[PDB]
Amino acid sequence: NSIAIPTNFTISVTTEILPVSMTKTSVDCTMYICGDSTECSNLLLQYGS
Amino acid sequence: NGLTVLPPLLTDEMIAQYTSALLAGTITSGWTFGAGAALQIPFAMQMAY
Amino acid sequence: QFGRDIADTTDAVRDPQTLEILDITPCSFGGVSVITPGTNTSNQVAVL
Ligand SMILES: *[C@@H]1O[C@H](CO)[C@@H](O)[C@H](O)[C@H]1NC(C)=O
Ligand SMILES: *[C@@H]1O[C@H](CO)[C@@H](O)[C@H](O)[C@H]1NC(C)=O
Repeated sequence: NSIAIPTNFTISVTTEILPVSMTKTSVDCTMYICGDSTECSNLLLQYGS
Repeated sequence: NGLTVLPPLLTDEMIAQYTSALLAGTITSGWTFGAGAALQIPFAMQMAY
Repeated sequence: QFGRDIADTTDAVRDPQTLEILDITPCSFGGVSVITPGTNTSNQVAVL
């Protein structure tokens, strides 16, 4: 039969940081796998999609 | 090496024009601007609600 | 004599005759895009 009633309050501000997006990257597959080499572009062409 | 980073559709000066219109509605309208036409109400008299 | 890059691909060379230094910049300069309405709607397109 014993209760505890608050008598004075406290208004507090927190913070919360949330990621939303990330950098939009894009790689050029041919230019990376073998770039500036026409002798390799044909070889890569047959390797699939 | 063909690795490109594209820019976002929403610039960092347009984001600030949403999160300053999401912050002048809460102050002057409350929970109403997100549920229909915004209705003004004195700030004190909304904190008490 | 030879300058190799971070990816171990040569980029700076010493001329075998003039003993000078040259820099190599590969050039493909990619990244085209084709803004287009529906080909049904029209043919006009804009390159980016
Ligand atoms: C190499 O030969 C060319 C043509 O004979 C000449 O102009 C140049 O000075 C020579 N370089 C050296 C280092 O002998
Ligand atoms: C194609 O375009 C014509 C006229 O522009 C239109 O009547 C038709 O509904 C369109 N169909 C499709 C599948 O876009």
